[PDB]
Amino acid sequence: MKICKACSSCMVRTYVDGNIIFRCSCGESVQGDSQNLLVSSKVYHTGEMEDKYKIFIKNAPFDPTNCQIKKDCPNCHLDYLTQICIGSQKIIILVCRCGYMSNRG
Amino acid sequence: RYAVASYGPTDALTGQPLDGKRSHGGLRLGEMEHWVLTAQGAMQTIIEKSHDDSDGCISYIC
Amino acid sequence: ITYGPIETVDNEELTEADMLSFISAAVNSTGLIGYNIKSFDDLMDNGIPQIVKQMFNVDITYKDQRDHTEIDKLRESVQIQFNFTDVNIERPQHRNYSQGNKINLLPNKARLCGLSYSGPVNLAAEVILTAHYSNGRQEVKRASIPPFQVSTFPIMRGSNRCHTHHLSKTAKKEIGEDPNEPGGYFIARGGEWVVDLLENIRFNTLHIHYHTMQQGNNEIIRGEFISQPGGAFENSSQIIIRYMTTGAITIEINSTKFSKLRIPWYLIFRMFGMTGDDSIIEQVVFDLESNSLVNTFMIEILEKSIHVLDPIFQPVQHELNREKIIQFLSEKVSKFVSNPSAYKSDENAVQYLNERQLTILDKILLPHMGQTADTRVRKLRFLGLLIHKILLVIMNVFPPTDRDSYRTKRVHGSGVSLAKAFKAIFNTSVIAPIINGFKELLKQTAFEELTQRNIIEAFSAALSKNTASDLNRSMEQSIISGRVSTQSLERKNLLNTISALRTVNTHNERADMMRRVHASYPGYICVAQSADTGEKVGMSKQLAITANVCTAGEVLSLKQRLLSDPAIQQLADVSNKDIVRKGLARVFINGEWIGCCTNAFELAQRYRMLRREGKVVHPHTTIYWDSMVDEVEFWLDVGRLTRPLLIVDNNIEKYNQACYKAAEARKKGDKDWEKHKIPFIQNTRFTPQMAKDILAGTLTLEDLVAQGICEFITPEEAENCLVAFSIIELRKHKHDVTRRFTHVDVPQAILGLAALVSPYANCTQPARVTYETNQGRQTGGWYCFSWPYRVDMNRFFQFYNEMPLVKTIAHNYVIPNGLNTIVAYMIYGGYNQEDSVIVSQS
Amino acid sequence: EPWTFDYGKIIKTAKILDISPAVIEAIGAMEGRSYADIREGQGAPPPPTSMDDPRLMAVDSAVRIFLYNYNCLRHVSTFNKPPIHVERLVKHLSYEEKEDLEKVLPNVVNEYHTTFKHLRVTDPASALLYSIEFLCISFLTLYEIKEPSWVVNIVREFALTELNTIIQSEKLLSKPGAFNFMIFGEDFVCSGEDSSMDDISAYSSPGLFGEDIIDRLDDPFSIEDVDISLDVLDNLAPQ
Amino acid sequence: EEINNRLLHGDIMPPIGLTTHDFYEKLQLNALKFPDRILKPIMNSINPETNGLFQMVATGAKGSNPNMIHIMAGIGQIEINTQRIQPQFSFGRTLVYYPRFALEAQAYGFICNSYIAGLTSPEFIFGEMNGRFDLINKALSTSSTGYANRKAIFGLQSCIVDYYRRVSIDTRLVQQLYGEDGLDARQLETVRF
Amino acid sequence: IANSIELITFERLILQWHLLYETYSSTKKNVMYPDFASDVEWMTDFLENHPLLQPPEDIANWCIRLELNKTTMILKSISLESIINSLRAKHPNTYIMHSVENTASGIPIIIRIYLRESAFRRMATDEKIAVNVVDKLLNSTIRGIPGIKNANVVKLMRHRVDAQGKLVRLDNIYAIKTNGTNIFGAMLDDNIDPYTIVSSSIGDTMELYGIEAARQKIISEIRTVMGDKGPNHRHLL
Ligand SMILES: [Zn+2]
Ligand SMILES: [Zn+2]
Repeated sequence: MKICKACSSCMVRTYVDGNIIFRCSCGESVQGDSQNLLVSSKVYHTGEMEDKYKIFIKNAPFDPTNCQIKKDCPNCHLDYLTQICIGSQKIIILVCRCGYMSNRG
Repeated sequence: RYAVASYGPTDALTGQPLDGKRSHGGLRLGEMEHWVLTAQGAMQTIIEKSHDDSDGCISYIC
Repeated sequence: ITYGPIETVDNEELTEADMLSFISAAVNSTGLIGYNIKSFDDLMDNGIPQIVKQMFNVDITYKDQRDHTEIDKLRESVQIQFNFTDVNIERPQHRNYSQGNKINLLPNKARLCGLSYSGPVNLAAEVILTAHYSNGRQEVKRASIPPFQVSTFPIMRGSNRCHTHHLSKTAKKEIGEDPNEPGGYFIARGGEWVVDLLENIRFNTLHIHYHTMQQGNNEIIRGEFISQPGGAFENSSQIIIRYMTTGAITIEINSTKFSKLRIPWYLIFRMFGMTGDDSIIEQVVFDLESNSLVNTFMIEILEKSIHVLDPIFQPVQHELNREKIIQFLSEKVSKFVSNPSAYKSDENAVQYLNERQLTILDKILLPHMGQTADTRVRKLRFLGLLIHKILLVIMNVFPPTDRDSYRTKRVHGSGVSLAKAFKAIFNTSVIAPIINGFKELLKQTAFEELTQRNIIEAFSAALSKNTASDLNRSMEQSIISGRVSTQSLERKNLLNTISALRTVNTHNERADMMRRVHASYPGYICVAQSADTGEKVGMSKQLAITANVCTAGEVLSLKQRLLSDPAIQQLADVSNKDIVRKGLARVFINGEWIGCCTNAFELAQRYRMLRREGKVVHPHTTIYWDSMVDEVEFWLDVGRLTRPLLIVDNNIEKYNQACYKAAEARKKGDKDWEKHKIPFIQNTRFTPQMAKDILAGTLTLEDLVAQGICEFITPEEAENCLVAFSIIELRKHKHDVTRRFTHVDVPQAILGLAALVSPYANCTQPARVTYETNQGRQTGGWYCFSWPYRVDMNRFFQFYNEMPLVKTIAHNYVIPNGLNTIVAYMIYGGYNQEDSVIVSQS
Repeated sequence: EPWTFDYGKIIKTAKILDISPAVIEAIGAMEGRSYADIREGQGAPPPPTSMDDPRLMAVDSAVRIFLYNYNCLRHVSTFNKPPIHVERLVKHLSYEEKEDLEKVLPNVVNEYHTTFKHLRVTDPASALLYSIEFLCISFLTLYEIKEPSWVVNIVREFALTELNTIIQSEKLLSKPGAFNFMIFGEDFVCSGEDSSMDDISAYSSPGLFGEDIIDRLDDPFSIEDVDISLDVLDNLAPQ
Repeated sequence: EEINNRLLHGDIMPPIGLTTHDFYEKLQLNALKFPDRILKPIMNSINPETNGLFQMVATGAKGSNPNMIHIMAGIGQIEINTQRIQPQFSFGRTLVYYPRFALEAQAYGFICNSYIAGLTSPEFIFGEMNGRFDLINKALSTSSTGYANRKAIFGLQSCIVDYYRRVSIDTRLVQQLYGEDGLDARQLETVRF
Repeated sequence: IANSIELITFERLILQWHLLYETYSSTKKNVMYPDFASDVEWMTDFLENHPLLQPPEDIANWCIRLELNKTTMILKSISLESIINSLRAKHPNTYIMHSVENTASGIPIIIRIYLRESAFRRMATDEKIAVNVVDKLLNSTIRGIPGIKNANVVKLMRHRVDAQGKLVRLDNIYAIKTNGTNIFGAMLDDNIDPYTIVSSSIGDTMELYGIEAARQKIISEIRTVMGDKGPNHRHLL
């Protein structure tokens, strides 16, 4: 992402030649450097767990429809615990309304 | 239930009997019935039903 | 309004036969038919007047004059604005010679003579005509049409417009009708027609579907959005946000004023202002300072979308001047402009084009968020939210929308379908003749010659020599042929008539999935009733025994109440950066995103409690809280499928307090922490006394919803509920803290009326129940009690019928048709082989 | 460092543009009004009361158009084909002068974007007033440059023509004056509330998801290729 | 329940080629199969010399063993395309009657009750899903078979046995001999060599 | 043999890849991605360990960096040198550099593949054809017969003739059944009998074997689709 400092527009990369300089429709250039060297990336098994389900995992203790198990919560000693099964890996995450998280999210 | 004799209303266009019991004439030997009769090698029941008891005519070709 | 403690309720003697009483209470409250009658009544009371007055305002200018008189030589344009503001429907009348005696037409008389049960529509209009000369000359001619009627709209049987509205059963028998039938049908050319319930996608909801059909492979995920500015009769506008293989995110708006033109999203955003791409990206992704992976993915997608080219909108891709883009859209989408080079010299012409374009875009782009220029920024915020949701689905964070799910479906019946058919037919068969007649009298009569009287007969006579539709042949043709679901009223029996009135139709892997029993059917759609032969299987759904259809609630009252809440921060106060920073939860009413609450779950719980009280929030409102997205959605539109569900209350607060006290005792080391732990107790406040009262008639479902014993749960809210399928299961988990239900069901509520006729159905294979529902609607019997007066075709009347020896609750509302035959299950000569029966000749 | 609105700069800008200050102060606020109404200053909508007011977006768009055109002017040497206005303005300059334009013309964008966003989130009315004040400041500080002479002439012509086109566009967005509707080549002219010619095909609401998509293959539920008659379809019943 | 407990501790390691979810589904499908022992209680309560239903089933007159087991003992696991009921109701819910991320076997179509014992409401809903799937397939049968059959018929109809017992189109050969033996299909008997 | 015959593509041996606009012609200073600057400690150790493959001068300024997941690296048991030789053989337009298979279990194996000037021989943007190059590298076949998605050992039920002439039916015979048909690769492989290759696809039988084998394959496919209570064999004929 790179926005023109003048007209706030998207800046094309246009890698020429050993260095990257950004071109706007208005002509301004910003001299991208060091970090801007990356072009594209792809890491496998990424985009889930601690970012995809953060809202859902946060709201799970207060959702009445979530299955609950008979496990003591270490933080608040509540007898019951909210149990979640996430993804193809079937990762079991135990949450609580106190704030306990089972260190799985 | 329906039963038709050899006479009844015939289509103005094709000369075939009308459709169903309501039109006082019809009932159909569709594609499948012709396939079955041919598979049995009938070709005299097919002649009778499709020509004599249907739009039968004698064309003339020069 | 606190309630009695749930620990003190006594329900151990509450059996299933008592829950059947609650089912009976629900059926009696809904009436099992009244939804269509009340929908049609609401139509003719509030919708049709609004449809004619608000939605039908005419403003058209013609350009053709006669070169004889100098006034006719200095004149080129004449602009006419006429709008009707007076309208009513009165009960059908019979007059023989169409006037004179004006006697009341009776339904049996209409059926006997092949007549139509139609009533006249009296209309009055204010007609304003102006002629625009050259050199800035203008005069105005105003005419007030007296209230007149040229129309007859078909009237349903049973509505207040029907003469049998409040007639007693004896008086119904005198008038020659059927005392027991509820009505719900239209008597057209001697035949009775029932407008069925049509299932439609939910309006003001973003429907996202992958295009994995793999045809026209250039396209990717498409998220469409039907926007309705208000009630169900309003003129809805659809926007389609398409993601393409080329990387382009194009927005196509389909509406009456303008349809079928794919536009890049940044263009639509920047003709409203905020032409800075940074601001557009911030609107879509709600934040730019956060890096994340979600934000990075959307940001790169949007960068590619803006950077890539477009074939049709080439000149304005980089145009940062909103006026040029507005003019481009105006000349590309507005009709009557065949000379692009003509207007290039006039300033006033360009000004008029821009004004009309802004007006149509304001009325067309997300009208449900407002229809005035002051709400364009919030429209852009909502459009950014829609694009964010679609791209969020693209990242596989969310799955596509569930086409078959009934969370996002509405059953539109009688009122809505006839409303839309009426608006289209009225438009054509009134405006087109009136406009053509005005144009003809313009071509002939001198304009300044027209006096106030002359315009009056100009308007009345033009809509007098009309035989194309007359609105009556057209409405009858729509009702017979059928977005108006129709079905010839098949009078096989009373159950057939009722089931026809309860049939839900679709009118649309798609062939297979759309016929299965979806998991959202239980309680609202009969899981058993369906067709048996051919493509009809799963096509005609049936309402469950207790499910009804809601009417349009107090949208404005609830919206004002929400906007007055301290915990709801309106859209003006909170920006997208403030939404992401504080994790604020959006609030929606009828899909109109207003406000943002700090805690969505708390707001939903509080408003659910308030609805349970019933004084301040109507019981029929839907309060759905999405835990995945942290949103609270309030729904009050028509077509929702509510059913009454008994409310389960527990003591989770007291249980938690006791658990914490036991925890503190354990921390102090005392071994007697056991005495400080209490058992979890959950129960419904339904007692056998209420069951007996329900059977005794002293208690109805209204008294139950008032007391907070039960509540109405829509599929949207049903996704937020954990229901115990029977009081037996609630009793089994009466002390289980791992099964805290929110409602308790009555198992008979999942079957329809025809399916319930099968005795011991759950012991039978369910497919057999389905063929029973098919066969229960075909049995001969007492189909109508006025048969000697009617002239029926292919109708069988069976002299003798018996109540089944093993009856079901379905016979409390329909008349049994069949005898209690003594049947021997045996082989007797092989004459009953392969689904044959040996009948006693005696 | 604080900021306050200075109406004197707006008045000076209006005098230089020989139009009333009511026009300059009403940028992005003349929708639904005629220009004669704008000049007199009456019917001016109140100062914006919330961050959602489209007036702030409109005036920011105006300032952004000004800055974009000025940036095209600054970097003309880097364009293979500059737009019409700059080409008309810079056609007499030398290639060395064109390159030196990047060095001579001031960077007038300043901290406009960030502080405008801060004001808009914090106070809408002051944000609109500051947008108009910044537009005026930029136009005059480009106009009132003094050295050298050639850049002075070029920048004065640029500022005049671009502010003129900004005001002209804003007037185009305003309500049209009286005129004959004959320009559009048809026997009739519609309106923004034309319920007469309205696509009734959309009155029948698109209550289905995939309507535009067309399926041509044989429906896998029809009897189109099977051959059975009515009351004989009962043989296709279950079992 | 033991499989679920192993899932609770993350003890289930899928083989390569299957994810943890698909392996868990396969394991639960295998674990909930009805053992052949189930015939013992049915046959203990049946008098085969006089039970009409059993005599119909055993002699092949009508019905099958699964019908008898469903009627008397228990339905067991409901399968829609060789898998349990997928949570279509919501994110992780098979039905409104069961909690999200439910792990009991009943939530995914396991019917503990037999037909004679009576099915509860969610068991009936699952049975209705299975039955409606069967009805949909039966309705698809006529249409799809008709399409394929007409295409095949028009492909093959011109193949007629000639006077050499070759199958020929017009005059062009399709077969040197009809079945490569020249025999009618109605005149064949199976005999051991 | 089933594991050997299974196709193993490069994308399956990688946990993450990054396309970078940097070069390593050495000599000059560096100019490196910040988070990847730590690589120098083994970038120079590679030149020390592999002095026969010095960076060519015609290296472009387009590098793509790969991290190999050791868990699936040892699960399928591919030597890193085999991967590097397959990449180098299948691509002469790139200069492969790699870390050392130290088996440290804590530091991942990194492969930096630098585009060469000859690769940018195409009418298309340099970045776009570089992005095509990385995708082609991720698709390159490393091991196994191409098009063989899977391979599973299934015991077969077969007849054999004994020395006494008895026709004994053997159940101990083991062979593998794959997903995806590539008969040609199966004939090429020596661990697999070339003369007893059976493929479910009519097209590959038609192309490889001929029309008589295609006819027999049509009969076999129609027969296995028919089921148990199928029609007579003469109708399939
Ligand atoms: Zn720029
Ligand atoms: Zn806790």
